[PDB]
Amino acid sequence: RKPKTGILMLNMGGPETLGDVHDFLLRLFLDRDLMTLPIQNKLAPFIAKRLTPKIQEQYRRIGGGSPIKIWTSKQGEGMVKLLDELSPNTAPHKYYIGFRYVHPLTEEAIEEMERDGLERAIAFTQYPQYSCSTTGSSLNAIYRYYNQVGRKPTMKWSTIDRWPTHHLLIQCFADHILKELDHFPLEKRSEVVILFSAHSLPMSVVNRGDPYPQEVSATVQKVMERLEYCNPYRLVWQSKVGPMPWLGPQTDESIKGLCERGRKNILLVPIAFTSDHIETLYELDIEYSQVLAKECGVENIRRAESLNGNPLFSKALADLVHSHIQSNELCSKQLTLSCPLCVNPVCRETKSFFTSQQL
Amino acid sequence: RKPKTGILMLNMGGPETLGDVHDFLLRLFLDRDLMTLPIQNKLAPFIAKRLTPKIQEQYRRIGGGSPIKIWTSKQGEGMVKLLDELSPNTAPHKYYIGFRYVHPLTEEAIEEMERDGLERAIAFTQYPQYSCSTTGSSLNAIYRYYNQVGRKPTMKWSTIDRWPTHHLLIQCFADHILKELDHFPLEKRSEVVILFSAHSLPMSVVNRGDPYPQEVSATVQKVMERLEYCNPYRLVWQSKVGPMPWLGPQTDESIKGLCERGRKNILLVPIAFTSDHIETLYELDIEYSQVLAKECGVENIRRAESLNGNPLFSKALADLVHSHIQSNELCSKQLTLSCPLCVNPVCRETKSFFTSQQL
Ligand SMILES: C[C@H](CCC(=O)O)[C@H]1CC[C@H]2[C@@H]3[C@H](O)C[C@@H]4C[C@H](O)CC[C@]4(C)[C@H]3C[C@H](O)[C@]12C
Ligand SMILES: C[C@H](CCC(=O)O)[C@H]1CC[C@H]2[C@@H]3[C@H](O)C[C@@H]4C[C@H](O)CC[C@]4(C)[C@H]3C[C@H](O)[C@]12C
Ligand SMILES: C[C@H](CCC(=O)O)[C@H]1CC[C@H]2[C@@H]3[C@H](O)C[C@@H]4C[C@H](O)CC[C@]4(C)[C@H]3C[C@H](O)[C@]12C
Ligand SMILES: C[C@H](CCC(=O)O)[C@H]1CC[C@H]2[C@@H]3[C@H](O)C[C@@H]4C[C@H](O)CC[C@]4(C)[C@H]3C[C@H](O)[C@]12C
Ligand SMILES: C[C@H](CCC(=O)O)[C@H]1CC[C@H]2[C@@H]3[C@H](O)C[C@@H]4C[C@H](O)CC[C@]4(C)[C@H]3C[C@H](O)[C@]12C
Ligand SMILES: C[C@H](CCC(=O)O)[C@H]1CC[C@H]2[C@@H]3[C@H](O)C[C@@H]4C[C@H](O)CC[C@]4(C)[C@H]3C[C@H](O)[C@]12C
Ligand code: FES
Ligand code: FES
Ligand SMILES: [Cl-]
Ligand SMILES: [Cl-]
Repeated sequence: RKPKTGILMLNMGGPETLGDVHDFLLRLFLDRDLMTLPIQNKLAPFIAKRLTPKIQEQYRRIGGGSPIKIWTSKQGEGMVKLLDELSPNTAPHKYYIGFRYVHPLTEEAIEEMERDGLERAIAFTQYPQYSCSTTGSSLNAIYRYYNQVGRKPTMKWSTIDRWPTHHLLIQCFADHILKELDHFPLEKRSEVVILFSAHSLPMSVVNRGDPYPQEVSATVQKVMERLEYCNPYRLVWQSKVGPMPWLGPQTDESIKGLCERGRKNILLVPIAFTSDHIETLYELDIEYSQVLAKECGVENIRRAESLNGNPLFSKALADLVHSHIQSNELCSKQLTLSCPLCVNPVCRETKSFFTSQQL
Repeated sequence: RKPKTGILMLNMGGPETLGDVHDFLLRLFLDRDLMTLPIQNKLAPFIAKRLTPKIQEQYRRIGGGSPIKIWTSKQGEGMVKLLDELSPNTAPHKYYIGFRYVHPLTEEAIEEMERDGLERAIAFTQYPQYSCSTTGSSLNAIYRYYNQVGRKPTMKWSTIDRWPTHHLLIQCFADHILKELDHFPLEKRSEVVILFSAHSLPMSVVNRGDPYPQEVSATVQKVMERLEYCNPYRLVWQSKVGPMPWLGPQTDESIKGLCERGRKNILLVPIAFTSDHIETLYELDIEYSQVLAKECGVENIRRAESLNGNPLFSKALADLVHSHIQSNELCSKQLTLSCPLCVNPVCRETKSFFTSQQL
């Protein structure tokens, strides 16, 4: 049975091995839609080379590479198995991985999808909360692919561009939080502070209208609602780099602040990504929770398990796709509104690519 | 019959008449918890007099004063009537207004509550979303009052310190949004962009861990969920003053950005306050209308009606108080966690004041 419906799982991706680091960075610094640099074609290769050593070291510290593809594949496999039973009218389903800066690239995935002669293609972002710098960037790649190939799609496209409050996603987070709370000494469980952590954004991006912060906040509220506000919490942000202003509080400074104020039992909850990656395995676990935590004299700091291979998460993915198919929606209503201060002409073209699709 | 349960409605307040402006500003600039100024006792009076003319002019433009007390009283009376019926066991109920910078001052209300010989006192903030600079400030006033007079409370205290997603509050916002959408030309309704607007915060405050942005974001999500995402939206922020960085996007810059990009049908929705005040009647209705207008001409820009005297809102207030009474809660779990980077000694003392109250 030839594939009928293709589910393109979009994510930035991460280098699988240390040798993949350089090209990962090179592709990223060459993404004119992601950032604008003077003589970019000359500086991109240079910046990539200068950052490679330190980044390779970070990946070495976590085993030698990113586990994103392994987790994405497991989730994709599980999603497809469920879909073939859930939606027989659109079966057989096939998942395709479309990483923005590593193989398989978004472009390579689309090429394969077209070759397979699919009837429908669904751009399914793996970021539950929409940022023009994450999901937007991947959707732009799809639009740009067809414009560069000078050909129109031979498949009918649509996108699941965000899903910050899907009930099963919320259930997965709540479940993982409860199981991690069970790992704290019973006597300290009620005193545990939950720090939801998500990749930060530069204020220049937040200030133009990026919908990310508000959606991440929505995910946090739903999770706490399901947990019946059992513990106190704060939503903080990690991964800031450079001297420019970014959205705070910073996760590292918040952990230190809490410890210095007597709150030494902390549960970190990555709330904007669904698998382990450099942000959790290195930044939170090693950079912070090993150098900071100790130096601050904390009692117990743990991190909720990433969704990774949780079967319930695969069900969440399948239900999202199933509902999307049955609704006949081309994209979210939110995608039809670009940032009030957007200055990137590709955003409007990408939005139109999806809203104009033949049904 | 003598009152048994007192509900202290907390809000910053606004000057009732132009003559009240000076002292309004004076009390605000003297509040060392809200801000630290060099030789504050000398500069506070000066800055107050310096800004009085400009602020008086703003109020003159909206009729001569703030309507906050009138709306609060109307809401309070409606709330009490419902409470006497909902909770006979805690009746009679009596509402008291406790404004932070204008009469009746928080301190004056507490004095009256104690004179009335109440058995129970509930600090009910009128800000659905918690900010250490709004609700926190009001709660500090209560703690400091008893620290000032030098004597323990003669009433049993508790607080409803936040309620960002109360189901009836959400219904009120949704109802008001739908009623305003019905005022747009039918052919442009679907084109209408919803801009939720809330008072901004300096980034220095956001970065220390203020819970406000995340809670406002939660309110927005719940409202859009009830509206079934009928229109696209963005949460933006207003009222920034000074040269320092504040949380954006700014509401005015967003309206201008939208208009310049073709979205000339906008619905403004004040989402962090429940009555009309300077922010809606002057800033949104007048200032923005005059600042824009030219060149980039808007087609239709309307503002959803503030909750004000909506009887459903009164029901929301009573439901909140009733549920609070039934649960025996002293405060939200969130209040038990101060900002990770809080540097104000009073915050912890205020928290303890409420968590330690005798039942
Ligand atoms: C000017 C540009 C900022 C783009 C903008 O937001 O306006 C910044 C971003 C990346 C910067 C470069 C990177 O930080 C890499 C180099 C760092 C060296 O210390 C200076 C040259 C160096 C080659 C930088 C030149 C310049 O400051 C760049 C190119
Ligand atoms: C800040 C930006 C998202 C918002 C924006 O579009 O500006 C994000 C998207 C991808 C991120 C980059 C990638 O994660 C690759 C690098 C990871 C390193 O740990 C920091 C630098 C690094 C080069 C990151 C800088 C910055 O955090 C990026 C560029
Ligand atoms: C840290 C890295 C330079 C590597 C190094 O020289 O050590 C620089 C190079 C390109 C920079 C990015 C680009 O200038 C694009 C963005 C510019 C914004 O003002 C800040 C975030 C922003 C996303 C920058 C983050 C960071 O300063 C980067 C990623
Ligand atoms: C130094 C202090 C900032 C303290 C803080 O971070 O809150 C700032 C806040 C308000 C400022 C004052 C107000 O802007 C009023 C005056 C404005 C004049 O241009 C200078 C003196 C003037 C009297 C200012 C002195 C100084 O810049 C102040 C006092
Ligand atoms: C920024 C601050 C809230 C966060 C904080 O604590 O810094 C808020 C609380 C009360 C606000 C002030 C009050 O609304 C009174 C004044 C209103 C005027 O329109 C602007 C200046 C004005 C003097 C405001 C400045 C600023 O927006 C304040 C001081
Ligand atoms: C606008 C007003 C008066 C300026 C002047 O008339 O010269 C000034 C005086 C006190 C200032 C505030 C105080 O300095 C306290 C805060 C300091 C933060 O860095 C910005 C917001 C902040 C809340 C300030 C907002 C604004 O600059 C204020 C409210
Ligand atoms: S930057 Fe957000 S739509 Fe373009
Ligand atoms: S400033 Fe937020 S608790 Fe003190
Ligand atoms: Cl990674
Ligand atoms: Cl007012």
